[PDB]
Amino acid sequence: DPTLNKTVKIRQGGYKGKIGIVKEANGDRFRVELHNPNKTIPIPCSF
Amino acid sequence: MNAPDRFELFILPDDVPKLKITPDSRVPNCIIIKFEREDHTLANLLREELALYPDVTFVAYKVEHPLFANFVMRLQTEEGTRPKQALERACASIINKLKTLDHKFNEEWNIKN
Amino acid sequence: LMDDDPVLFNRQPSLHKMSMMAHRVKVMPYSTFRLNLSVTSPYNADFDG
Amino acid sequence: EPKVNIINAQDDEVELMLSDVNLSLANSLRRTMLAEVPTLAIDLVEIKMNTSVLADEFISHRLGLIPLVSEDVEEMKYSRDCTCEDYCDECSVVLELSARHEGEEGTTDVYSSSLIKVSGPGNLNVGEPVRRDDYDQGILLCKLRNHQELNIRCIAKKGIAKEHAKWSPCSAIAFEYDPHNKLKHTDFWFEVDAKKEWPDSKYATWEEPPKPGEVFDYKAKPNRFYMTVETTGSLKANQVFSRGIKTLQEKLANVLFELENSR
Amino acid sequence: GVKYTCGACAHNFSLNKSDPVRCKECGHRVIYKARTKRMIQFDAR
Amino acid sequence: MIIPVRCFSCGKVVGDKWDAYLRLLEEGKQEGDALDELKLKRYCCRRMVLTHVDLIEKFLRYNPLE
Amino acid sequence: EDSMIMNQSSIDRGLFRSLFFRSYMDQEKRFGISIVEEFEKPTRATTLRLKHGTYEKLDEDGLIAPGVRVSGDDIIIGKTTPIPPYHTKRDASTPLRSTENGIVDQVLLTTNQEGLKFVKVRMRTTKVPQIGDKFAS
RNA sequence: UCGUUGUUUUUUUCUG
Ligand SMILES: [Mg+2]
Ligand SMILES: [Zn+2]
Ligand SMILES: [Zn+2]
Ligand SMILES: [Zn+2]
Repeated sequence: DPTLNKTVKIRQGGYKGKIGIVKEANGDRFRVELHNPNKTIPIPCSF
Repeated sequence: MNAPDRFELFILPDDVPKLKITPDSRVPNCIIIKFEREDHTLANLLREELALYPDVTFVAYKVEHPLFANFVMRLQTEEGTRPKQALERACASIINKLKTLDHKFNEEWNIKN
Repeated sequence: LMDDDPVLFNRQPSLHKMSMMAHRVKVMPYSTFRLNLSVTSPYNADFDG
Repeated sequence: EPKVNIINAQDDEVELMLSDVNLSLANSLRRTMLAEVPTLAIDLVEIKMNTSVLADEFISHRLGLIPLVSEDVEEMKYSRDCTCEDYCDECSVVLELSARHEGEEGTTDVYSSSLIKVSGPGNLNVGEPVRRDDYDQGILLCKLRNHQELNIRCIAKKGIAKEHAKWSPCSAIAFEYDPHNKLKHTDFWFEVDAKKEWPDSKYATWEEPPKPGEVFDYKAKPNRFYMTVETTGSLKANQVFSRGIKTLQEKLANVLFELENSR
Repeated sequence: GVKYTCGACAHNFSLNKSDPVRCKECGHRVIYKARTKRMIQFDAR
Repeated sequence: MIIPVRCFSCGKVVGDKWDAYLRLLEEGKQEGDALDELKLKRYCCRRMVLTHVDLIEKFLRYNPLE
Repeated sequence: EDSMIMNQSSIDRGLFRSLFFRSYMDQEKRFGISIVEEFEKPTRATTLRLKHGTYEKLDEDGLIAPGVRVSGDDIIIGKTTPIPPYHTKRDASTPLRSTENGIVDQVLLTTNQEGLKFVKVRMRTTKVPQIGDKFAS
């Protein structure tokens, strides 16, 4: 996966419409940190 | 850092049902209700109503831990009626009461203004 | 570290053997250890920091 | 059976009398009004450029708290469950503000009024920041000096006060019953006597005082509550009342549906 | 290609990492990197 | 630093009332009177208008970076 | 036992909410008239012993611009020291503390007493009162 | 391409 460290948004879920940047992309489950609070959250690659 | 999300308090996750019912073996005609994403706002209201009915022997509940938004309700009606029927009766009665109150308040406000 | 695990628990200074016992874990949110108010006595501990 | 008697009414507040209902009912109504009456408030601020003396988070927070006219919010879907990728115009409203001070002197005062609706699921009467009056500039957001500029592009969504206090439409809900303590739910701390040290409630006139020789009644129950309501202006007091009632009703309906569907 | 700013004159300019670190217009010796172009978000909470 | 938006305690909006409070102050009316005329009865709010210290004007006095 | 319950809505309205500023300081070190230390973004091929974090937020000039977000284990400054004899460069970065997060606020760049490049980074963030905090009358 | 390492030495003001 050469698609790391690029800003990514979320479309479905509880954090819909929030900006973020990929941090870890092991596979099928991306952990993107949220810019608004000081937290990180996981989310599958489809959302 | 370890703070729980504020949106988890009311948005029930799919995997867990809103309401879970269990029987209480120690005595007959008694069940234990495991609610979710609720607090005193609803539990107290339901309890006050159910206590007024004559055919209900024991109605109780408790908010186990405030950091978790759910409560459990213990209800046992005499053999005449299954507890679930009493529960739904209480729900319907409260809904009717609220509708009546809304009608009356609308009238009062209209005449007031 | 999952529920019901037994974990030691100490307060410094540990004067007497009651100053450190083994509890049962119960994972909860937020960032503070939590105790039953009774068991402070042996720890001679208060929640003032 | 339940009865209401509004005493003094107004757009923002209501002082009413509600009797012949379980104390649990009135208290649950108060809680639901304070907590579970959805409204609209800012939920995403993008500072395209700032030069004020105030931290970006500071301004974002201040914006979050400003009351919005959320009259028709009932008709807006929750952004969480709205199907549209990103935010459609039917699960959100977009407000934009950009005020700049110019000239070497003076100090501009960015007011809540400067916020201007850009989109929104029209013609729904939602989004416009609330104003006391015609000329009321509104809240004070910041002050700007020479060569200082601010450019933000806010977003609003429908949320319940449970999630955050910014969605609370009710300011403070008074509440009381038995001003004469005839039910004896309380014992009055006193140095000399209970009467000559304790001020009487403002509703003392509305109920007859207990007679001197009267005996305690034990089957009496609370029957009259004297609750006042106030709002931020984001919703009319009467609308808040009806909406809390509706929310409680539909929540109970959901509970009943779950119960019957368990089988 | 990197934007900058002075602390007294407050006039923007840029450096190629080779020019001595001074203000181009008033010769001042203090500079700050200007705000990035990326977008910023806040929950406003 | 700047007048708060809402009364932490209850929630009644107070932020917009700062200017009017000052204005009433300049013309000699005592603080209690000014608070009354603004219709601030619950002291949970009154504590704020009465005991806010304004600092942003102090910050402005510094020539901005830009 | 000296523990206190605080209204949550008071927090939500910003009771006792506070700012927080942290400053990181670094500068070029002159290891020789012809041998000095430079601020720049290193490349894995050209350097050795790079930090486990990520450098992506670094600019081309070796610094991070204000207004960007950072976090723990995030390299906010890229400094490379020449290796005493290619691939003759070793890291001298200044990673952010693993346990702190915030928003880069203001980068200060100038020359030290000796004319070497002199940098400073000030991150800021807001501390929300919560359980476990301390208060006193 | 797994792998993948980050100082000491004092002094100081603090916390229970
Ligand atoms: Mg102690
Ligand atoms: Zn939508
Ligand atoms: Zn200059
Ligand atoms: Zn108040």
